[PDB]
Amino acid sequence: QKSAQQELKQRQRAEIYALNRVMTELEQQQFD
Amino acid sequence: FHVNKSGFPIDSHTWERMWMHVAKVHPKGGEMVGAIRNAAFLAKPSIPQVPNYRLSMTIPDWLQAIQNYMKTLQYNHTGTQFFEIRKMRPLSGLMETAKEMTRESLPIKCLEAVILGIYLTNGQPSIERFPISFKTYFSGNYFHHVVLGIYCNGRYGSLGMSRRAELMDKPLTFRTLSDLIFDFEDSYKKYLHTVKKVKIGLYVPHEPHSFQPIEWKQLVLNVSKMLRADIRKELEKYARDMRMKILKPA
Repeated sequence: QKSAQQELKQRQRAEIYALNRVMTELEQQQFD
Repeated sequence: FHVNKSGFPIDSHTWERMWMHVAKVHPKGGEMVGAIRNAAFLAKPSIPQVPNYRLSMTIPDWLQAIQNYMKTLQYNHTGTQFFEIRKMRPLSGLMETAKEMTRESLPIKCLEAVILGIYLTNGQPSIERFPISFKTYFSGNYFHHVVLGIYCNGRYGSLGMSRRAELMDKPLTFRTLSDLIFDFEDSYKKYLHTVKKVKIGLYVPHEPHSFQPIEWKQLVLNVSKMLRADIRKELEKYARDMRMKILKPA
């Protein structure tokens, strides 16, 4: 029930944080 | 550009718009997105512990503790701000959004950090908190940014989050409010930004259940049209008024 919502929040967190690393490394190449 | 108004588990229209955005800005684009969304498995990122005030911390230790929590949540480069802050809501609701930030543990941007900074200093009555907002010019367009001014035991400082390390926290070492603002100004100089407009609020109440909103615009200065001596004149006048605790919201 609240099973799929908590698994989905957890994968979205992992995806957001994957994406945040690549975006952070990108914004430094542009800045440099 | 985009803000998440759909809660947590982010809805699909907001989810796709995040990815669609990032595929444009990134050179690798559709490949870099494919690699994340389709990965069979991904490491669960560690969840930083919400900082707790200990009897062995000084006020500087606490503000560094709070600031380090914010640095660990990480600045949000995804293009989609994850918590909605309605600037003009009563503190009570902003306070709840702050709790939600510590539960969901995602990246944050400048305004979210200020709300969260208020939340984590609400239990220390000797720390006064007031917002500081800048409007800036860089190579064509205007930029807005906000930090949390801190006043404590005769010294000024700040908490916040920014893309740049020099536009966030400032140690509690500035003897006047003018000195702190001028340090932000010179920090902005290093990135070719011209400071157009500086906005300073009132002290924020310490009661987490307050019905009144945040005053963001008590003092407003078009510093690009002003010489140094007149900016300092007005900030010191206003900072004296803050500490004498006499002011009524604008």
